[PDB]
Amino acid sequence: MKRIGVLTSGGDSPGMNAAIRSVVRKAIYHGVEVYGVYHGYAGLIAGNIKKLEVGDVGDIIHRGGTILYTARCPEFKTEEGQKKGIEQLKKHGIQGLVVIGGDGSYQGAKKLTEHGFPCVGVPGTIDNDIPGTDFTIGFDTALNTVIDAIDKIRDTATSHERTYVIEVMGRHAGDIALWSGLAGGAETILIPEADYDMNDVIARLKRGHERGKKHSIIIVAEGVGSGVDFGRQIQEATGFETRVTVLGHVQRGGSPTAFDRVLASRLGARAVELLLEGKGGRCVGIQNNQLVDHDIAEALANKHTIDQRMYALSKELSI
Amino acid sequence: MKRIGVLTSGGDSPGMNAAIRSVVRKAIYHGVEVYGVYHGYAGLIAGNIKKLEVGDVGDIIHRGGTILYTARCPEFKTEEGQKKGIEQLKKHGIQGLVVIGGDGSYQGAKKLTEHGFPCVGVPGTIDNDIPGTDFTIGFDTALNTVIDAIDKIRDTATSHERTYVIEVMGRHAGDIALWSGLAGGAETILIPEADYDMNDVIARLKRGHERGKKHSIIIVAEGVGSGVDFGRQIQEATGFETRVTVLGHVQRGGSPTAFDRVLASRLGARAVELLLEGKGGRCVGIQNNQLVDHDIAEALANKHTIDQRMYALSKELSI
Amino acid sequence: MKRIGVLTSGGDSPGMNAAIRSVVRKAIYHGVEVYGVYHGYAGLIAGNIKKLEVGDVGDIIHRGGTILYTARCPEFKTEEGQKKGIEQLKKHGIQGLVVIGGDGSYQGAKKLTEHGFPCVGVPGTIDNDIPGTDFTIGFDTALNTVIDAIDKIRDTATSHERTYVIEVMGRHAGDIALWSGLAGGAETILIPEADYDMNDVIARLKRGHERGKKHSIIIVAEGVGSGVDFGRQIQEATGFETRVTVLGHVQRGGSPTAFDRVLASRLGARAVELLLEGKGGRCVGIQNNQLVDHDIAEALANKHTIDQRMYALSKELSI
Amino acid sequence: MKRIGVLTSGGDSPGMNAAIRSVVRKAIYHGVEVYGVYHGYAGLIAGNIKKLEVGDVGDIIHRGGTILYTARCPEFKTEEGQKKGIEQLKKHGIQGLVVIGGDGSYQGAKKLTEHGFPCVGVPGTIDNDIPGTDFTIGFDTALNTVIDAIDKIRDTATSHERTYVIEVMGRHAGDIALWSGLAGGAETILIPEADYDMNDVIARLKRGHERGKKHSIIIVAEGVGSGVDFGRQIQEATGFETRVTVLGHVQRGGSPTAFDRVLASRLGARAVELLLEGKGGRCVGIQNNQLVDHDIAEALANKHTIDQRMYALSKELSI
Ligand SMILES: Nc1ncnc2c1ncn2[C@@H]1O[C@H](COP(=O)(O)OP(=O)(O)O)[C@@H](O)[C@H]1O
Ligand SMILES: Nc1ncnc2c1ncn2[C@@H]1O[C@H](COP(=O)(O)OP(=O)(O)O)[C@@H](O)[C@H]1O
Ligand SMILES: Nc1ncnc2c1ncn2[C@@H]1O[C@H](COP(=O)(O)OP(=O)(O)O)[C@@H](O)[C@H]1O
Ligand SMILES: Nc1ncnc2c1ncn2[C@@H]1O[C@H](COP(=O)(O)OP(=O)(O)O)[C@@H](O)[C@H]1O
Ligand SMILES: Nc1ncnc2c1ncn2[C@@H]1O[C@H](COP(=O)(O)OP(=O)(O)O)[C@@H](O)[C@H]1O
Ligand SMILES: Nc1ncnc2c1ncn2[C@@H]1O[C@H](COP(=O)(O)OP(=O)(O)O)[C@@H](O)[C@H]1O
Ligand SMILES: Nc1ncnc2c1ncn2[C@@H]1O[C@H](COP(=O)(O)OP(=O)(O)O)[C@@H](O)[C@H]1O
Ligand SMILES: Nc1ncnc2c1ncn2[C@@H]1O[C@H](COP(=O)(O)OP(=O)(O)O)[C@@H](O)[C@H]1O
Ligand SMILES: O=P(O)(O)OC[C@H]1O[C@](O)(CO)[C@@H](O)[C@@H]1O
Ligand SMILES: O=P(O)(O)OC[C@H]1O[C@](O)(CO)[C@@H](O)[C@@H]1O
Ligand SMILES: O=P(O)(O)OC[C@H]1O[C@](O)(CO)[C@@H](O)[C@@H]1O
Ligand SMILES: O=P(O)(O)OC[C@H]1O[C@](O)(CO)[C@@H](O)[C@@H]1O
Ligand SMILES: [Mg+2]
Ligand SMILES: [Mg+2]
Ligand SMILES: [Mg+2]
Ligand SMILES: [Mg+2]
Ligand SMILES: [Mg+2]
Ligand SMILES: [Mg+2]
Ligand SMILES: [Mg+2]
Ligand SMILES: [Mg+2]
Repeated sequence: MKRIGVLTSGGDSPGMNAAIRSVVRKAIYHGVEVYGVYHGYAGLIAGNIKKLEVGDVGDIIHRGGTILYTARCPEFKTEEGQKKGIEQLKKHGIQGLVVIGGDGSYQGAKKLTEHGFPCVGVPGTIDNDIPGTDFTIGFDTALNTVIDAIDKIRDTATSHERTYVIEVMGRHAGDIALWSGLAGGAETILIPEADYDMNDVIARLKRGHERGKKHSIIIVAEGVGSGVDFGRQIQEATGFETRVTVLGHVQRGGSPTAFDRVLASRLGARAVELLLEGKGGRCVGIQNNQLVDHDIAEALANKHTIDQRMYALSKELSI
Repeated sequence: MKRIGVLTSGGDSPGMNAAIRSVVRKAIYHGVEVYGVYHGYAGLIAGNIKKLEVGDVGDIIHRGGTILYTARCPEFKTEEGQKKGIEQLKKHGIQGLVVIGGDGSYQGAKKLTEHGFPCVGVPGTIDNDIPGTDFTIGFDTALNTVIDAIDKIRDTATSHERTYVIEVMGRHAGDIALWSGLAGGAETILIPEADYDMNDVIARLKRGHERGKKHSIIIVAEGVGSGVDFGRQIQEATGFETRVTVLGHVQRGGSPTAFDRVLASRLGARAVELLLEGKGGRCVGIQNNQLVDHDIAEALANKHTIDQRMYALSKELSI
Repeated sequence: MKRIGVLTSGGDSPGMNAAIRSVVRKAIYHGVEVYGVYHGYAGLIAGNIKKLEVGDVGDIIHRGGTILYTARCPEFKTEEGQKKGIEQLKKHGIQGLVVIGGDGSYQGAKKLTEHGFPCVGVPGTIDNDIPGTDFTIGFDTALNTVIDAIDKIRDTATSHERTYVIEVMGRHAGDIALWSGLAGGAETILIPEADYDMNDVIARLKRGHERGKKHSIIIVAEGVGSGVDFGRQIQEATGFETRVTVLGHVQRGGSPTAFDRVLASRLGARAVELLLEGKGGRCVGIQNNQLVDHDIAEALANKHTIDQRMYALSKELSI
Repeated sequence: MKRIGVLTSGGDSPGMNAAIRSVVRKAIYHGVEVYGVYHGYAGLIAGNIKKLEVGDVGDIIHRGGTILYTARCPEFKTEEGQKKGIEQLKKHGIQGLVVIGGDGSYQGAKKLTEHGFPCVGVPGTIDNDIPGTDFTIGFDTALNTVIDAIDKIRDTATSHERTYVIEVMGRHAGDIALWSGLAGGAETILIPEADYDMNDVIARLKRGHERGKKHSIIIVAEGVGSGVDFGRQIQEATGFETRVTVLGHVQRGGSPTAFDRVLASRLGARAVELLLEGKGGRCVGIQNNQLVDHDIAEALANKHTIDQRMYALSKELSI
């Protein structure tokens, strides 16, 4: 092909720009021209497309968010929608599409190949809940953002000998909470994928307190419930002075981490290598520390799980 | 004197340890011995006092929180309380007291001099709401913590073209929100000390949006009300996709900033110079960029204000 | 006036962009139009001038360096040079000039007023060696960059029980080294403005070692000499395993600190208030915690000094 | 077994403490008791051994360096040395040994099993040059330290349109330089494991300059030669204003990254699981994203390589 497109959809993640940057550079090295779609699917339909030159991606490697923006397009679910967007691609002479984003987003990449547009999905979410990849672009970054918070909370919490319930993102996945909790020396990690017993959780807290622990840190994936309900519950049952912190969206921004920058680079490139080689309908990732690619349709069938053994470890080191 | 005490009271702040460290080193340089009171006023009464050696304060300069801990002692308000604590000092042969903390805390330093115990207050709060000082120990740190958050929020907010209401600490003071808002390129700063008109606030937001601004950042000092109420209000009136972030206690911890480290050092030292020179009942600070000291009783009479001109500036650069 | 110019000269500093941003916003609020000079004096002559619109300064507040670039123009020392540049201003209809930069730079602002061009200097250097100001834009940032280094060096140095000689910037001023050394718990601070005796320096190191200190940290302002010579000297005399680190230019970049962001904002604004009020030939600053302005010619006469008492403190807390 | 030892040898790395912490907690969970050896091999001989209690490892997770210290013991190469140390273990009733460190260090773990002391090596180096593992504890941290530097250098370098030669650690491995260079948008990466042609390197720089690039960033692994020689060489051949930065030991310290914290946790635990299960003479690691363990003797036979394809990528995205 001679012309490809690139867009960002779903929630933004740190590292989207390094991704955009490798697609752009990878394609040009190869003499292919790159077009940017602004506002994701929404601007695909609206024809918000501009050519990206070698230098338009200069000085974005270290930046958070996405320079192409992102938007929610519920009109792309529609036949008409996929038609209108498909028209826009042709009007511009764009033959392939690199889509960096979530699972919601991969679904649209799929619908596009089915109508003849070769697309490759690049996993961009802070959640790490994308099949076909061990790691998603932006997860490392979010992790470091969270332990940055925990580190701070531990200082205040030691000072006043208090218990903190910290609510982290990851709507349906416990990755953030699990790796965070571990890296942060947390005393409890409540994730979606594991059963917890509130009485055992309490027993364990009490026992650590008695054994002379100054603070207590509890990580709750938003996926489980609210930081406020667990705070309430725990304070009632232990009589310990409790506080709740909802990190929120700070999790979503920042200058991506080295890993995130390398990961995004490598995957965004790889995505281009596939469009050129005529592959299409695939999604890229990293598995067992190697670059892999799947069929979107089949990677989507698959389910997201965590290392249950890591969760155990959590429980053993928290003594 | 030959023996002094040092304690931390009120909410902990980044830089308390560098403070503790200068009191300890300053006193020993001078051949005076230093005693630590653990758990603030509460442990004063309980006699939780240990001698601090030159090296006990080694490797704390860069740390957040307070190695002496802090506690709320509502029994120190009481005559008996001040008696019991006064007894504990004598039992240990402690003649002077450096108290690092809030205004609540300065009140107790006052009650102590009145019963004959020379005390000097060291302003330790992230709030910056202590009379006699331009700057309180830990404020610089909190500031940097907050703009760290704003920086991140701006990335996500630009990405999705959204409006963010960010709630910062400072119970009755607008310092955090004001300096933050300014350093952060915020579009609105709602502080306690200034009147705001919600209709004007709205008008100004709308006008920036129209003039092509991608995101919108609103800083609300907890002192004004809730980030959630302003979010609600603003979304209703503009129809802009809004999100709210409550930074909370991350504001309170972390490795203190260079300024905070210098400030704490200089003030903690100065406090010792006063106890030795027999001054007592005073509080230290920095005014017009010089070390000053006041009478606690008179500095407390005084009121905390902000630079209203800085607030204006806020409004002019936000166009 | 209706049209002003703005430029950055000398070595770049973190906070130049927040400066540029307040000049730009301050001027427009006032209905004045702002022109940017690229490449400092050099591009003034070459006529590298572009109009700056309200949004061209959007999203630069948190960034390091200067979006207008900077260059060394030894042709501006020349009559012809100042003529050619003066011509360029007129050709564009620019009546005033905000110059953000060093002392070298202030000299040119001076030469410009003398030929009739109202100019105001904004102190932008990481060195803090500019008369008329307590603090220069970028100094807070450099400070935090350095203690960030020290913090790291302390970890490795404790680990292996070693002595580190750390060379910091500040060509003729000891500010960086002094505040750094203090905030960093350094054992020695060699600055230009103070006499040191290498034998005493040695004695003091030895004595701390014996008293059980694991590491040893020595800060040397480049202004004094080389980190390598002091390393050599010290190792020879103590037999302690020594290492040298030259921080270099990392000191010069980064996302400016809250203070730096506020300071730059306030000063860049103030500079505009002066051009409008017809003042000219002045330089802005912060003194005794208040915005002040001087005559460039007289502020330049003045000399840069440090708080000698802060240096003493250094020596007392280092026991 | 009922009693194990743990020590840190070689150059310290961020994450050693999280390692120490999992060995300590993992062993106690299991009812085994843990002994700490201070000063690595050197203190093994000298009998510098103290029992580690559950709480002695509290509040070290987020810290750099090693709380057990490290030292170079050239007397441990010696039969006598291994005898004396072996004696010390027995004198204390220590049956197993977890050794966290470099390859030099793994060699001693080997010599110890051969004389009957079960030992497991934990890869702790910032270099990433340890066989049996994809990743070594502390590498992620060093990486982030370096791109932190690059980010800063890019600001100053863009400002003045200059070329920077940045020298990074990794004595014989190009990992730091390679991942750094990539994550940092570097224009050249000179590593040991790849051939470079200085004329091509020059050609490529010139070509980027002409194509309008403001700065230029060159990463040189110390393993290749000196930042100063490449600076010299490059400046001579391009006439571009060049600067050199030697990051040095800042690479070695800091609060470990989330990955480093998880990695160290998981590996330090695993090491204990092996001593209990009677395995011995093994080394742990992570391969293809899974915990693996090897025979020290055989993992040492193996050689350290990099992803040559990642190096290519480097070259393609740098256009
Ligand atoms: N064509 C161009 N016009 C203006 N600036 C450019 C151009 N190409 C590159 N730059 C800038 O030069 C610097 C180095 O460029 P480049 O190597 O391509 O960027 P990066 O390392 O971010 O990919 C960056 O600030 C970049 O944005
Ligand atoms: N079945 C679908 N067909 C086409 N596009 C879809 C489909 N599902 C989602 N998308 C597209 O992807 C955009 C991003 O999807 P969304 O679910 O909101 O992302 P996320 O799951 O990451 O939140 C959608 O709004 C829409 O345009
Ligand atoms: N008496 C001591 N025993 C153990 N460690 C000590 C002792 N004195 C100092 N240290 C350690 O040596 C290092 C340097 O000491 P010092 O200069 O006094 O600390 P700081 O710079 O934090 O004030 C730090 O890790 C400190 O904690
Ligand atoms: N009037 C008082 N007399 C004695 N001690 C007091 C008085 N007011 C406050 N304090 C002491 O200082 C502690 C810290 O006071 P507090 O108000 O809670 O701090 P803050 O105002 O910073 O929250 C109190 O709990 C108490 O022991
Ligand atoms: N006219 C414009 N065109 C494009 N982007 C703009 C424009 N004006 C503002 N923006 C962007 O909108 C966001 C908020 O704008 P603004 O408040 O003016 O910036 P800042 O807070 O940095 O001064 C930033 O990303 C800014 O760069
Ligand atoms: N006497 C002078 N007359 C005019 N311009 C001058 C004079 N001295 C310096 N400058 C201008 O300012 C630029 C910045 O000066 P320079 O000394 O290099 O900055 P710094 O002192 O901060 O390094 C100079 O190269 C030159 O154009
Ligand atoms: N026995 C103890 N004595 C004193 N402080 C302790 C003790 N046990 C734990 N702590 C402190 O309590 C806090 C929480 O403890 P812990 O969960 O064991 O630490 P971490 O999360 O670092 O492993 C930390 O500051 C820790 O150092
Ligand atoms: N052949 C060996 N036998 C025993 N111990 C050894 C051997 N080689 C190295 N060591 C031990 O490990 C310590 C750490 O080794 P060293 O090579 O200096 O670490 P690194 O290679 O990581 O620098 C040595 O000083 C020594 O006690
Ligand atoms: O950004 P929104 O629409 O508020 O949604 C928040 C969600 O986005 C994420 O931050 C990123 O996918 C999730 O963890 C979180 O539940
Ligand atoms: O720490 P607590 O008891 O929750 O109180 C929170 C208060 O403490 C501070 O963080 C520090 O004084 C205030 O800004 C805030 O209102
Ligand atoms: O940037 P150059 O030309 O190498 O000069 C380095 C000088 O610039 C500064 O970093 C900033 O003025 C000084 O501390 C240092 O001596
Ligand atoms: O710490 P030393 O003895 O100066 O040795 C420096 C070496 O240690 C490391 O920093 C860590 O192994 C290497 O990259 C570097 O060559
Ligand atoms: Mg969705
Ligand atoms: Mg814990
Ligand atoms: Mg109170
Ligand atoms: Mg703004
Ligand atoms: Mg000069
Ligand atoms: Mg020290
Ligand atoms: Mg060796
Ligand atoms: Mg580049």
